[PDB]
Amino acid sequence: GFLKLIEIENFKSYKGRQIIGPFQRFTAIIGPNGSGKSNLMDAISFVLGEKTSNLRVKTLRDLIHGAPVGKPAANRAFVSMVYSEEGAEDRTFARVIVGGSSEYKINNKVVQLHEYSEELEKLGILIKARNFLVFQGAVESIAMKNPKERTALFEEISRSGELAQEYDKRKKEMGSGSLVPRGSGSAKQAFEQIKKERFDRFNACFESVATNIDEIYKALSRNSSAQAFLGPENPEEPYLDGINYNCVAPGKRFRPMDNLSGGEKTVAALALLFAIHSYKPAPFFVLDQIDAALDNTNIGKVANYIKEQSNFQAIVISLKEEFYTKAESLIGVYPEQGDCVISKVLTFDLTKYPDAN
Amino acid sequence: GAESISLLELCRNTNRKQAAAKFYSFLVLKKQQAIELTQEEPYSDIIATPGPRFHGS
Repeated sequence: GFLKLIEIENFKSYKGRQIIGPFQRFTAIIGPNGSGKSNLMDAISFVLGEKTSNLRVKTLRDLIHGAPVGKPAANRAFVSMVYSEEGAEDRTFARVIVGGSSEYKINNKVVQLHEYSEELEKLGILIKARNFLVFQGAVESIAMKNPKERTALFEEISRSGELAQEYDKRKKEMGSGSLVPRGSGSAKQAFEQIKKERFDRFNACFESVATNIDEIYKALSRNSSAQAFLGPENPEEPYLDGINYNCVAPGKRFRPMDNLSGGEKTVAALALLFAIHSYKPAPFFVLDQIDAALDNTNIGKVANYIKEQSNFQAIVISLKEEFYTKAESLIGVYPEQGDCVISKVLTFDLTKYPDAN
Repeated sequence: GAESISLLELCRNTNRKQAAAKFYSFLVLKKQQAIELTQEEPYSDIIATPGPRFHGS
């Protein structure tokens, strides 16, 4: 399915009730500095289950418009997502601030966070892995992360991490931690069996991503000389050590990885993001200023990949006309004068105009 | 000058990059309070009228 629109009421700078969108398959959010783009990113994170600590406030009630200056505009606020799927009625997922705590709703019926998260997971929206959302200043870190932290992402998406506690227990019961481990019989077999279960879960995900990433890095790079390799440091127990990620940039000789430019790291990060999607598809990606370090050549290749894929919807926030003029529609954010920053939006269809001369 | 400016009229016979730049300029002018903006429905025309601050050109 796809994200048809977002409805926001009195959330941070978005005073009153506002429709954001409707979205097309490739939509860009744009606007002058200070207009409220980052607050809109926060609203999307919020309705998709983000914890209050990651929303730049000390308490949930501070997300209500006007609260950071002692003048809250209401005793409630909400963000809602309308999710659409062919052959199905629209489904509305909402997070409402009432009484200083979150209330979750699906089609206006109240659900607990566990059920909200479970229903989002059935759509491909993983609110723990959060592989569908890239924040400003973060895209490069995806390609340059610690190998061990890359493993943790795969343990979360594959659910192999659900077995780590039993794995650790059986490993010690088998003698790990003794000077000379003496494993034999049932304790050793118990460990081998949970090791196999964790291995199988991990590799069901990892092998799929690792065997699809090269084509995607090529398809992004639009060049058969680019190469991408994903490999475990520990082939027998991939979940125990790091996941190595190395690339060869299109038409370039091999460089380590940290020696890549910001733009080259960005493309490597996107390749990994989209390779994960090839295994566990998300309905949409929200990409906040991922074009910051891209030159114009790479902006064109990234936009072309999105447009010749939109199996997913792309919602991007961009400061670069070279990128956002390749979207189907624009959501423009502007500020209104008031006691505090008020944000409002406009919508503009670019497909009405020739992209030519 | 006129009482109002239609963004869709301004963008007639423009290409995509030119149209996007006119849309972005409306956002900047609104931030500067050089114009007021109305849009009746999502994706309808966007109409500018004079704002409460003077502005050149």
